[PDB]
Amino acid sequence: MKRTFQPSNRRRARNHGFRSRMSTRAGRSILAARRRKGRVNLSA
Amino acid sequence: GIRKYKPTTPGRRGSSVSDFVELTRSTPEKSLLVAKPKTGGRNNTGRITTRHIGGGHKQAYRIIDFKRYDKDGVPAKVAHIEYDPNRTARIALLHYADGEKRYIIAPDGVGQGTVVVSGPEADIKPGNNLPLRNIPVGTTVHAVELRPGGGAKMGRSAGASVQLVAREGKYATVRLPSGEMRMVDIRCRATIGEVGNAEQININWGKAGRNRWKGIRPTVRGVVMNPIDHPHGGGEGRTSGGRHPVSPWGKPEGRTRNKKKASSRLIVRRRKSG
RNA sequence: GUAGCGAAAUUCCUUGUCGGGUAAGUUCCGACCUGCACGAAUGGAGUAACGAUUUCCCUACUGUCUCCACCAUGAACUCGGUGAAAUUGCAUUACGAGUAAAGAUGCUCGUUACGCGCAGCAGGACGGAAAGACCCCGGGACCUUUACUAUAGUUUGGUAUU
RNA sequence: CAAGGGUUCCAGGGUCAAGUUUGUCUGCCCUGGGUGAGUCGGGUCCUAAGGCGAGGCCGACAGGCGUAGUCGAUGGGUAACCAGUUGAUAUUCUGGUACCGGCUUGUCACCGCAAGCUGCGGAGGGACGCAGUGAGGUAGCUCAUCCCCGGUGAUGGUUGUCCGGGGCUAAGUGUGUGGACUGUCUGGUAGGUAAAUCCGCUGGGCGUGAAGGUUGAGGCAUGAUGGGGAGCCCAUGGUUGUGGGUGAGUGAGUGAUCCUGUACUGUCGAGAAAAGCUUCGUGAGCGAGGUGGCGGGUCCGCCCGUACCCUAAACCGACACUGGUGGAUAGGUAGAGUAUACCGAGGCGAUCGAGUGAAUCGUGGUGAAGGAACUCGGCAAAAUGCCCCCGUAACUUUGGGAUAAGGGGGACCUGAGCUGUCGUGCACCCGUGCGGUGUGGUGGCGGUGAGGGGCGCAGAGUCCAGGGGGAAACGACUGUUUACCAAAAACACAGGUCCGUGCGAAGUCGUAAGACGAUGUAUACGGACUGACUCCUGCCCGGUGCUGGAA
RNA sequence: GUCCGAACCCACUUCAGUUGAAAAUGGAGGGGAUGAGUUGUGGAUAGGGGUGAAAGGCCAAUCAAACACCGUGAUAGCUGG
RNA sequence: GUGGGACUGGUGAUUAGGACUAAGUCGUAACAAGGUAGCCGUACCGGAAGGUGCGGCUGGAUCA
Ligand SMILES: [Mg+2]
Ligand SMILES: [Mg+2]
Ligand SMILES: [Mg+2]
Ligand SMILES: [Mg+2]
Ligand SMILES: [Mg+2]
Ligand SMILES: [Mg+2]
Ligand SMILES: [Mg+2]
Ligand SMILES: [Mg+2]
Ligand SMILES: [Mg+2]
Ligand SMILES: [Mg+2]
Ligand SMILES: [Mg+2]
Ligand SMILES: [Mg+2]
Ligand SMILES: [Mg+2]
Ligand SMILES: [Mg+2]
Ligand SMILES: [Mg+2]
Ligand SMILES: [Mg+2]
Ligand SMILES: [Mg+2]
Ligand SMILES: [Mg+2]
Ligand SMILES: [Mg+2]
Ligand SMILES: [Mg+2]
Ligand SMILES: [Mg+2]
Ligand SMILES: [Mg+2]
Ligand SMILES: [Mg+2]
Ligand SMILES: [Mg+2]
Ligand SMILES: [Mg+2]
Ligand SMILES: [Mg+2]
Ligand SMILES: [Mg+2]
Ligand SMILES: [Mg+2]
Ligand SMILES: [Mg+2]
Ligand SMILES: [Mg+2]
Ligand SMILES: [Mg+2]
Ligand SMILES: [Mg+2]
Ligand SMILES: [Mg+2]
Ligand SMILES: [Mg+2]
Ligand SMILES: [Mg+2]
Ligand SMILES: [Mg+2]
Ligand SMILES: [Mg+2]
Ligand SMILES: [Mg+2]
Ligand SMILES: [Mg+2]
Ligand SMILES: [Mg+2]
Ligand SMILES: [Mg+2]
Ligand SMILES: [Mg+2]
Ligand SMILES: [Mg+2]
Ligand SMILES: [Mg+2]
Ligand SMILES: [Mg+2]
Ligand SMILES: [Mg+2]
Ligand SMILES: [Mg+2]
Ligand SMILES: [Mg+2]
Ligand SMILES: [Mg+2]
Ligand SMILES: [Mg+2]
Ligand SMILES: [Mg+2]
Ligand SMILES: [Mg+2]
Ligand SMILES: [Mg+2]
Ligand SMILES: [Mg+2]
Ligand SMILES: [Mg+2]
Ligand SMILES: [Mg+2]
Ligand SMILES: [Mg+2]
Ligand SMILES: [Mg+2]
Ligand SMILES: [Mg+2]
Ligand SMILES: [Mg+2]
Ligand SMILES: [Mg+2]
Ligand SMILES: [Mg+2]
Ligand SMILES: [Mg+2]
Ligand SMILES: [Mg+2]
Ligand SMILES: [Mg+2]
Ligand SMILES: [Mg+2]
Ligand SMILES: [Mg+2]
Ligand SMILES: [Mg+2]
Ligand SMILES: [Mg+2]
Ligand SMILES: [Mg+2]
Ligand SMILES: [Mg+2]
Ligand SMILES: [Mg+2]
Ligand SMILES: [Mg+2]
Ligand SMILES: [Mg+2]
Ligand SMILES: [Mg+2]
Ligand SMILES: [Mg+2]
Ligand SMILES: [Mg+2]
Ligand SMILES: [Mg+2]
Ligand SMILES: [Mg+2]
Ligand SMILES: [Mg+2]
Ligand SMILES: [Mg+2]
Ligand SMILES: [Mg+2]
Ligand SMILES: [Mg+2]
Ligand SMILES: [Mg+2]
Ligand SMILES: [Mg+2]
Ligand SMILES: [Mg+2]
Ligand SMILES: [Mg+2]
Ligand SMILES: [Mg+2]
Ligand SMILES: [Mg+2]
Ligand SMILES: [Mg+2]
Ligand SMILES: [Mg+2]
Ligand SMILES: [Mg+2]
Ligand SMILES: [Mg+2]
Ligand SMILES: [Mg+2]
Ligand SMILES: [Mg+2]
Ligand SMILES: [Mg+2]
Ligand SMILES: [Mg+2]
Ligand SMILES: [Mg+2]
Ligand SMILES: [Mg+2]
Ligand SMILES: [Mg+2]
Ligand SMILES: [Mg+2]
Ligand SMILES: [Mg+2]
Ligand SMILES: [Mg+2]
Ligand SMILES: [Mg+2]
Ligand SMILES: [Mg+2]
Ligand SMILES: [Mg+2]
Ligand SMILES: [Mg+2]
Ligand SMILES: [Mg+2]
Ligand SMILES: [Mg+2]
Ligand SMILES: [Mg+2]
Ligand SMILES: [Mg+2]
Ligand SMILES: [Mg+2]
Ligand SMILES: [Mg+2]
Ligand SMILES: [Mg+2]
Ligand SMILES: [Mg+2]
Repeated sequence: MKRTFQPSNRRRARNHGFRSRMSTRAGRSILAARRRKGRVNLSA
Repeated sequence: GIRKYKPTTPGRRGSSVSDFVELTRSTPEKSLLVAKPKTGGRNNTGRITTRHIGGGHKQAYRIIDFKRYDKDGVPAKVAHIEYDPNRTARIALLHYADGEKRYIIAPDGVGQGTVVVSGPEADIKPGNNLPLRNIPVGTTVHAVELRPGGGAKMGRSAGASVQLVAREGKYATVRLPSGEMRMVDIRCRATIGEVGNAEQININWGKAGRNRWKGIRPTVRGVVMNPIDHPHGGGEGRTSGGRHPVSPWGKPEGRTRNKKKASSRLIVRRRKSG
C-alpha cells in the first residue's frame, strides 16, 4: 500500500537541512549537541 | 430578478438563480482587478480563526471606490453594470469625463448611460454622492461614511438602505438597515438611492454543492460532538446541549457589544427582538 | 399533553386482541387502545423520488437442500534439491473404576498392550498464542457537575497616569 | 519520461557469500571502461502559495509580526530538426540543413533647448472559467486489377491479378487556400505618483457597404541531384560485413484524444501574478558630435543534469514481496468502447523440479426428478443481461416512477433503390496566368438495404452483458464517517428559526502588536438548534438561564 | 451534486488468506464515476495543541492527549527474583 | 396458452355519519328584545348545543 515514507529531496532539505537547523536557536543547539556527540551527519 | 429552476434533478428541485437581467457586459474591467487568494478562514498564525470557510470558485477582486470625493465635480457616465463575485450587489463601471475609470456599488434604478456626479453642489439623483449636510432630510441613501473622509461603510449589501432623518447641529441622524438609529458627522458622505439587486435574498440554492463552491464548508452542530470538542457534546443517544446554549468556547448567549466605546452616538439599539 | 400518532427503532406484561397472508406465521401488513414509559423545531404526522440501510411477501431461478455424484486443477501424497516456525521441567508419555488442590499418561486397585514407522482425524494433554478485558482490590488517565481549592478570561469600584 | 534510487549500465575474469533449488548464470563479486548541448530539462529571467525579512512596531528575557525588499514552480518566458554511428552516449557526437543572443566587420540609408545609451516608471500586452455542438483539415488506419521487390509451393489445385512484402522523408524558408482580425483623417482633454507625441475619455470631417490591408489550419513549392528504403553480385564468413546491386513513391476509402481553436454557442459559480515584449515619455545618470537602423560577412555563446532501472527484481513496502507509484505514446479484427476475445509494434515462458486418478482443503465445471423443503437470513450460486422496435401500472412534488412490467426482430446467402464521397469526362462563370465557382460524369470505394433464400438443437450462437414485482420502518435526496471488526437509522446537506454584531464589528488565534472575519458592512457576518417538501408546530416564565430595570 | 458503464476513486457482500504474496491484501461480484469529483508538485496549521461533512476520528504501521530526550535508578501497602 | 390493464358485483376486522325507537342522561341554542336580535359566507375555539372575530342581510328592533 502507500507507506509512511514518500521521499522528496527538496522537502527533506527544507525540513531537516543545515540552513533550516541554523534558522532557529533550537536547531542551532541541536547542531551543537550532534557536534558534541560526534555525528558525521550534523543534518540532512 | 429570480429565475426558478425546474425539478429535473434533486438538488435542482426547489433551487433558483438570478436571471442577471441588469448585467450589461459579462467580463470585468481588466485594469481594476487584483488577485484575491483564498484564506480558508486561517489567521496569520495559520490557525482557523473563522470556521466553515474553504474551497469555492476562484474569484478576482474588483477595486470599488468607496470614497468618491477625490473626483468631486467631475461627471461620470455609467459605462456598464456587471457582476461582482465578492459581494451580493452589482457593480457599476463608471467612465469619468477625464479618462479615469472606476467601480461603484450599483444603486437601484441606475443603468448604462446615466450620469453620476459627486460634490456639495451635486444634484439629488440616485448614484450621486454628496455630503450629508447637503443631502435633504428624509432621503434614502447608501454607502455612508462613519467618519468624514473614511469611505463608505454602512448600507452596502444588496438592497441595503439608510434613511436620513435629521440634521440637528453638527450631527446627522440615520436609520441603518438594521433599524438602529445612529448619529454621524454631517461632513460624512453618502450616495443617493438604495443598493440594487434587492431580490437576491430570495435565491434558493437548493444544493449543498452550490454553497460548497460559494466557499462555505459544512457546519457540524455542537450537540452531536463529544464533550471534549464542544460543551454541548456528550450524552447517550440524541440529547440537547445538556446545559444552556453556548458557543464552542463556552460563552453563554447574550449581548456582546462593548458597553463603553462610541455608544454616545447611538440613539436607539437595533431592536431585533420579536 | 392539544393536533396528530400509538404493542411503535418507544409496549414490561406479550407470541396483547381481532383481521389478512401460510397446510402450519413469536416475524410481516392493516386495525384496537389497556400509551409499564408517544407527542409537536432534542420538532409531530405524512410524503413522490432516492438507498451495497432494516423487515415481510410473490414470481423467476437455481447443488441452498432431499443427497450427493463425477471431471480438471493449486496444495496435500512419492522421489531429488533447499529448508523454517510457534513450542519445550522431564520421558520407555495405555485404559477402567477410584483417590488427591474436589476434572490424573505419572498415585491406588485392576484390565489391556511385541519393537519402529507412513498417511490421516481432532476427544484429551484443563493444548499453543496474549502476567483476563468480565469481577473485585490498589494505582492512573480522561470526562462531567449546583464536589473542593485555585486560575486565565470577563466585570466592579478605588488610585496612579490626571 | 518525472519522482526516487546511485553505477545497478558496458566489456572481461569469478562461483566463497547473496539468488527461497541448481548455476558454467545474474540487477552478485573483481578489474577496467562508459554519460559530450548557444536550442532538451533546471540555473543565469519572471512571479504564485508560502518563507525570510534593512529599518520598524510589539513583547520581562527568550521572542511575535511585518514595511522596503529578497527568495520560492507545481505556472509564465525562452532559439533545431532529420538521418547515421558505439560493446556502453546522443534534439548533446558526426552528416546535411536551420535558428537565437553577443562581439566585430563591410555596405546602404538616417539623426544633431535640441544624438543616443542605460536607468525609471505610464499604458498596451502578457492574462487565463466550465460545458457543448458543428465545420474545414492533418496524423493514423484500411483497401487496391495501380506502382515496385519477390514467390509458383513437401499433399488434390494454385501464371492471374494468385500469394507475400514495400509504396518514405523533418525543422526552417517561400506562397497565401479555408479561417480570423480591422473604418479612415484631424481636434480637444479635471485622469494614468515626474512626464508623455502613448493610453483613457470625448468633438468633428469623410467613409465601402468592403475593399483593401494585416494574419496564417492545412495544401503546394523549397529544404531534397540529398537521406532512408528489398533481393541480385567473382567474392566476403561461414549464426557476421564490406564495394557495386535501391526498385517503387500512385489512387480511393476511412478518420482522431491532434490543428484552425483562448474559434463558435451556451452558461453562473464569474474564472493567478510578474517579467520578457510593443510603445510612451523622463523623478537618474552616461555621452560624444557620435550613435541608433536594413540586407552581407568572421569569431564568442557559461553552469548543473545526460549512463541505467522507472504501470518495477534497481523507487516506497525489512525481501529479487500477487501491494502502492504521477505523466506521455497506445496499431488490427469483432465491438458503442481505452470493456472483452484473439492479434500487431515490441516483449516474455515468471527465478525449484519430476511424478502420481488417496482422503481432505482451495479454485473452476456439469447434473436426473424436485425447486428454498436449506438457513438466523435465498448467504453463495443460478436465472436475467446487448442493440433495434412495440409496449408499460399504483402513485407523483408532473421532473418522474421506467430499462417498470411484458413482447418481437437480429447472424448467413442473394439482393432490387436510396444514399456519402471521389472520379477521367460535357458545357459554363473565369476576376483566367484563379492554389477557383455553379451545372454536370457511364465508374471506384464506403454506408444502408425492401424482398427472396440456406443450414443448425441453438443466429445478442464465444468472451461480454440488469432478475423482476408488492409492502412497511428510517433518512428527503447526491454526498461524508470509526486508515486496521460498525458505511448505518449516524454526519453533512438545501430549507427553517432564534441570539449576537453599526464596523478598530461581534466572534476567533495571540501576552501584545497584529491577523482572520473581510479588502465583507445587517439581503452581511458569527453562534445555536432544526434538517427537502406538504400540513402543522398546542399549554406553562414557578425553577434555571438570558434580557431589561434600580426603590 | 442526471442515468448505464471502463480508467480512476471507493470498500457493501462473500470466499480465500490469517507463522499471509501482503503488520489489512487477493478472487468473485459491489458504490461513485462533470463532481460536495479525483490526482501531481510545493506550501500552511503542532501536543492540552492542531485538524475533524464529528467516528474521540486522524496528526509517520497501536492517540480519551504523538514522538524523542531529560527530571529519572519517578513511584508502586502490589507480583517476581 | 401467457402477460399487463380497464370496468364491475359480493364480502371485509375496523370506522363514519343518516333514519327510527325509552316515557334515558347533559345542558337551553332557536321561537317574545327567547333574555347577548336572528341569519348568510368564512375563520378559529369548545362535552354538546354553540361561542367569538371580519364582512353582509332584514326574513330585527329601539328612538324618530
Ligand atoms: Mg514515514
Ligand atoms: Mg495594463
Ligand atoms: Mg509565522
Ligand atoms: Mg460557521
Ligand atoms: Mg465572498
Ligand atoms: Mg458521537
Ligand atoms: Mg467541557
Ligand atoms: Mg452536553
Ligand atoms: Mg435517551
Ligand atoms: Mg403481536
Ligand atoms: Mg416484547
Ligand atoms: Mg394472528
Ligand atoms: Mg412547543
Ligand atoms: Mg422540544
Ligand atoms: Mg422524545
Ligand atoms: Mg426529524
Ligand atoms: Mg417524521
Ligand atoms: Mg416513505
Ligand atoms: Mg446504504
Ligand atoms: Mg415461493
Ligand atoms: Mg500439486
Ligand atoms: Mg522433499
Ligand atoms: Mg474426592
Ligand atoms: Mg479416570
Ligand atoms: Mg492410573
Ligand atoms: Mg511412576
Ligand atoms: Mg502419525
Ligand atoms: Mg498427516
Ligand atoms: Mg485433541
Ligand atoms: Mg490454554
Ligand atoms: Mg483478546
Ligand atoms: Mg493478571
Ligand atoms: Mg489489554
Ligand atoms: Mg484518580
Ligand atoms: Mg492513554
Ligand atoms: Mg478599572
Ligand atoms: Mg479609575
Ligand atoms: Mg543521475
Ligand atoms: Mg562495477
Ligand atoms: Mg551495488
Ligand atoms: Mg550488467
Ligand atoms: Mg544457491
Ligand atoms: Mg558468470
Ligand atoms: Mg558479466
Ligand atoms: Mg534578479
Ligand atoms: Mg510574497
Ligand atoms: Mg532587525
Ligand atoms: Mg527580482
Ligand atoms: Mg528564482
Ligand atoms: Mg541505452
Ligand atoms: Mg537523434
Ligand atoms: Mg551537428
Ligand atoms: Mg505595466
Ligand atoms: Mg484577469
Ligand atoms: Mg500439388
Ligand atoms: Mg499493400
Ligand atoms: Mg495630461
Ligand atoms: Mg502629474
Ligand atoms: Mg472531422
Ligand atoms: Mg544522455
Ligand atoms: Mg538514456
Ligand atoms: Mg516499462
Ligand atoms: Mg513488485
Ligand atoms: Mg526494497
Ligand atoms: Mg470495430
Ligand atoms: Mg483488456
Ligand atoms: Mg511480436
Ligand atoms: Mg520490460
Ligand atoms: Mg524470486
Ligand atoms: Mg498421488
Ligand atoms: Mg455453474
Ligand atoms: Mg453432459
Ligand atoms: Mg439439478
Ligand atoms: Mg432439469
Ligand atoms: Mg420453478
Ligand atoms: Mg424454511
Ligand atoms: Mg429446517
Ligand atoms: Mg447473493
Ligand atoms: Mg451469476
Ligand atoms: Mg420508461
Ligand atoms: Mg424491459
Ligand atoms: Mg433482409
Ligand atoms: Mg435469439
Ligand atoms: Mg459486445
Ligand atoms: Mg405507518
Ligand atoms: Mg414494525
Ligand atoms: Mg440517507
Ligand atoms: Mg435528508
Ligand atoms: Mg449514497
Ligand atoms: Mg475523505
Ligand atoms: Mg474499517
Ligand atoms: Mg443554514
Ligand atoms: Mg474584536
Ligand atoms: Mg483584514
Ligand atoms: Mg437531527
Ligand atoms: Mg416569572
Ligand atoms: Mg420557563
Ligand atoms: Mg439580571
Ligand atoms: Mg451522476
Ligand atoms: Mg492511481
Ligand atoms: Mg467493512
Ligand atoms: Mg475468514
Ligand atoms: Mg447513481
Ligand atoms: Mg511543510
Ligand atoms: Mg462514543
Ligand atoms: Mg497511525
Ligand atoms: Mg495527560
Ligand atoms: Mg483533540
Ligand atoms: Mg528528583
Ligand atoms: Mg522500585
Ligand atoms: Mg503471582
Ligand atoms: Mg364492516
Ligand atoms: Mg336560550
Ligand atoms: Mg339570543
Ligand atoms: Mg371563545
